[PDB]
Amino acid sequence: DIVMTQSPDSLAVSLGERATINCKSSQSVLYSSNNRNYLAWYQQKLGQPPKLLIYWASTRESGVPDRFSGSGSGTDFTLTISSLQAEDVAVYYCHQYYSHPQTFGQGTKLELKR
Amino acid sequence: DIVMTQSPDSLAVSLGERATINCKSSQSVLYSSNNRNYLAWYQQKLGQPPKLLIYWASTRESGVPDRFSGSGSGTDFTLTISSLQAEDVAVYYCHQYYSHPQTFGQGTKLELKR
Repeated sequence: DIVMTQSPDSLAVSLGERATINCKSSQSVLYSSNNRNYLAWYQQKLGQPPKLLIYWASTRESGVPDRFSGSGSGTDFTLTISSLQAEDVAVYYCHQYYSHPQTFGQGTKLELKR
Repeated sequence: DIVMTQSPDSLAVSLGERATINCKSSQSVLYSSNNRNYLAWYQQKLGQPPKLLIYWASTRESGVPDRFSGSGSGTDFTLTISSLQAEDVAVYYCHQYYSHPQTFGQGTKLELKR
């Protein structure tokens, strides 16, 4: 079973500042044949369902703004929020769908500096 | 955009009793070519990440017990928990990955009768 480890676990940044969320897989999820990364990022706001943000490690879902950027490969990946807005406060999860079971990280809680 | 509507929104059953969770799509997610349903069910326990339970509408993920049963097709689907355990208390989400954006339901909160 591939293990998804995110860092940091939580983070507090000022409005309009940049946030960086790491995620490492215990095994490569880059597929040799198609050379595609089976890696997704989801956003979950409080009392709400998850929302798909990024897949194949770097593709934005429809309706997802450009301030959200997915990067990296194989075992190492990063979500960058370039200019943090208040509506971006939430829990962000990485997710691999390379093999079963398809596991998630424990989440990174991103909050506004008080 | 396909809309995923779950019912009931919440539900309280006694231990060892059966729970049934519906989910309707505003559009068919059965794929004509392969005749496969692009429908998933996730379980989210409190303060924890989501966990994939069922995909292609009726396949259990590895490590998922048989008391969890996915059924239905096209626009109409059901998760049945046959004999409710305390560790099954949580929020259950349906999810379509037929087209982008890949949307979720608002969740069904399942709790033990007090």
